[PDB]
Amino acid sequence: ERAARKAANKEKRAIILERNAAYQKEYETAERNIIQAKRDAKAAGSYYVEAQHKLVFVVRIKGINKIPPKPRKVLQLLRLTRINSGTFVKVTKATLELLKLIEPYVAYGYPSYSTIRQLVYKRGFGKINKQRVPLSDNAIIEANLGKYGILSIDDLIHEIITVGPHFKQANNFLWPFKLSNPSGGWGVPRKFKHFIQGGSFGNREEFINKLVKSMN
Amino acid sequence: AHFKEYQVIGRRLPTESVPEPKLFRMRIFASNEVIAKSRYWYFLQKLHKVKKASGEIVSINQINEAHPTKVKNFGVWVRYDSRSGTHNMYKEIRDVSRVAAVETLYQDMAARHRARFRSIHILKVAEIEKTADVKRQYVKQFLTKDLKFPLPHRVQKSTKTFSYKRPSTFY
Amino acid sequence: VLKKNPLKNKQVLLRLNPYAKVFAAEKLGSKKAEKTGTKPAAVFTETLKHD
Amino acid sequence: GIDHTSKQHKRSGHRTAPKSDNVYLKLLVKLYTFLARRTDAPFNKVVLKALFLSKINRPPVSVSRIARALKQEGAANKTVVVVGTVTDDARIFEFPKTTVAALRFTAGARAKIVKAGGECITLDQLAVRAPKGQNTLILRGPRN
Amino acid sequence: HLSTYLKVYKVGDIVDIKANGSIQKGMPHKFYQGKTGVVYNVTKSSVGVIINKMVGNRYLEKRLNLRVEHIKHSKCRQEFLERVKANAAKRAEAKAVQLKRQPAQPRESRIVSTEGNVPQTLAP
RNA sequence: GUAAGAAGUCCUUGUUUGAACGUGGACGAAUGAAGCUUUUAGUGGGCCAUUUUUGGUAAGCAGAACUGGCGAUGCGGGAUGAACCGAACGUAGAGUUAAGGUGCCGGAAUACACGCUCAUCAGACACCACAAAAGGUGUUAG
RNA sequence: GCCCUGAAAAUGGAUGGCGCUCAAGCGUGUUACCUAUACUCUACCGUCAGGGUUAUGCCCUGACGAGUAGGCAGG
Repeated sequence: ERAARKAANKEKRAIILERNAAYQKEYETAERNIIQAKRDAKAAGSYYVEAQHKLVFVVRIKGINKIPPKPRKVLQLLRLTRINSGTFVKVTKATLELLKLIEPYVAYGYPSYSTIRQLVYKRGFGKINKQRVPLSDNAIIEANLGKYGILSIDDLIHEIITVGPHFKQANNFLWPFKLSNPSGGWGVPRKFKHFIQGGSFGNREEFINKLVKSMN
Repeated sequence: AHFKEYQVIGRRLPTESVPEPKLFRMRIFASNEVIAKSRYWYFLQKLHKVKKASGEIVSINQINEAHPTKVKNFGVWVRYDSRSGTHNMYKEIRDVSRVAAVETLYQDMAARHRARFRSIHILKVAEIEKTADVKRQYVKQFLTKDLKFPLPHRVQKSTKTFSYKRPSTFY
Repeated sequence: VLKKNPLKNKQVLLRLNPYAKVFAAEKLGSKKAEKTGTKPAAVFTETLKHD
Repeated sequence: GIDHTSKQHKRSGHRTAPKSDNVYLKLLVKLYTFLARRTDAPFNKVVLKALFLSKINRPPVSVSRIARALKQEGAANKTVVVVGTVTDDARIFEFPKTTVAALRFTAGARAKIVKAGGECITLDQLAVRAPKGQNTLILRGPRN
Repeated sequence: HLSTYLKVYKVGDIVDIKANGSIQKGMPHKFYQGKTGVVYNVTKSSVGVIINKMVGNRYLEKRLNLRVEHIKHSKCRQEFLERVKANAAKRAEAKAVQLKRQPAQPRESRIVSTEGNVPQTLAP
């Protein structure tokens, strides 16, 4: 009976390793092909534009006092209930209007696979009816989101970054990330201006990786 | 911060009726691509009828100086909508790069006029190839033959609190 | 009872993501790229440098 | 701070135990807590919820109401159940030979049932007869 | 406008109330203007219309009679019915998908050419 | 204001040239997470701030409409302060920060860089908020 | 742009004080640093919820903790 348990474990483990190798191949060939497309446009004298980002990561920057009701409600909706809490969101028009509303109180941007992996590994906590369960094992994900074929934490990272059919379900399973304040600091002396005016909030589009890597 | 020069191009978004629109280009001085693109749209809204939602950027690129060790005499056009209708300024800066010229220009404007980044507009930075096109006297000062000058007051930075020497500022 | 973190503790890292072993063997992050020589266009370098 | 949304530290109500001090009733709820926890039958959870109720919310149920329930189709031989109290009724003259289980019977109601032929039973005996509530018919009295 | 009389209105249809000034008879309902209600019964001279009017914080139901001159067919459900029929067709094709709606997505990668359109540099 | 579906769509013929009911067959934007009574405390024309708008004149200002806060509220900063900035509280430890700051008082660079300024009581947050409209052979850049 | 004047009385007096003049002042930029009952991690107390178990108890898990008038509960 224990041999049967170990056999099932070994089967699922081999499945995980082939899936993860496939995902690595996918990511490397995708980025390499984008690079070669840019180079081909340059050689032909044409210009190549990359696809607009579809995922963004958002971090709360302002406390709870003296927040107006509409951004307060929007932050409730996006589960940014406290300072430095954070979530992934899929960007469409409907979400861009929300981000426009909550720009003064959040810093958001376009995240990297490295920071997504680091977040989901170090601060990755899941919801099992409730409760913010730490992940700690691929079984906890294969139970809940095996309905959607996500048998592993890396499969979950893939469904997140490659925004998939079940991004909503995976992200809602993911508890809002609890982050610290950055170790190097925020840089700027005053936070509550835009990123452009020597502040911190608003969209910065690539340095959110640096910021969340300092904060995590 | 320490500025950089960025090439930017904008496409304003195609339609039926109008495929392949006219690709307006600009040169920007800025710390990073975000600020560069914001400034691009800021100038493009003034020049033409475009919008960040109504348009798109094609190719952000960097421009490095072709000879960043050759010393040069730059002439800069500047304007700033103050206090009257807008009025222009010509300044001359002896430096190695357009980036350094623009940085020291912004600092000099902030010092001598209390005029700010938000207030300032860069029209054209241009190297002056030939001498005798240099107009300003403070740049003419430094083009003379076999120029020499001393530094008569030397004051030495001291790492300690106390000294046993009655120090000297010589050269 | 205690949360142990991957990115340290290779044992709990390998509990998850068993691809990490061959990842570190082939090293797959110091990986070299196939070389090419696709030169750019005269129009490109022109419109970059000026006018 | 957290900026709460759900009025933290809610009590949920729902009467986890009875206000009574009857030790026998406490034996009954101690039994039905085990049954409702281990059986998976819903009948036992219903009975356990009903045991916590008050006198105002446990109205009496009449012999005539029981006879109405037994006049239903395919429901004559079911073991009828009233968690509360069962009263007599001199308005009905003919009564079935049914089985019935309840906490408290009145003397006249017990006599009527025994006379018709049936038996009067307690909830623990109902448990050792029909744990999951198989072939049972629960009744409740008019609240208002 | 005679086309406001060759207009069948069956029980179930949805109509907006927009009363025109040109007919003094049956000018209804000062604030029932640009408000939509389905028709419950019809007589001559007449059409029924029901509206959910809110008082306090509950929607009560007000039924009413109106002349045909003021009411108008609603184009409220045009895209709804079009999408339902297209969904039936797409479900048939699947049986042989994302028939659901989706907001505006981020535009994908592409290539911009320079054949006669060289980029035009300029300044303030 | 209304709508964004299984209380919805599509085949099946008895009752005013046809309508309604009825018979049976095939199948939907995003994000986030209950309802019903019963009953009674205290408060029920008080103070501050922002922005919308009507009327305003020596100047101020008076009326209404939201919103936020104090009242009930401690903590860090502003030398001190009910309503300013940050941030809301269980008891402890380690780390990182906010706002504000780093000559000494006072924990932290008498740090780096570019300029300007000498005031016979300079200045050390401003506000074409007041003195107010200018004057000056003081200085710098246009 | 900075500087002087651009009127204001009357106990002795305050950029908070000392005092500061290529500043310890004005403007701007680049870093490092100090630091809260705030954020992160851990333990402990209590409450709440969810589970398990022949015992208004025992065990597991998690999220939370401001407070006047005033209300409820345990002592």
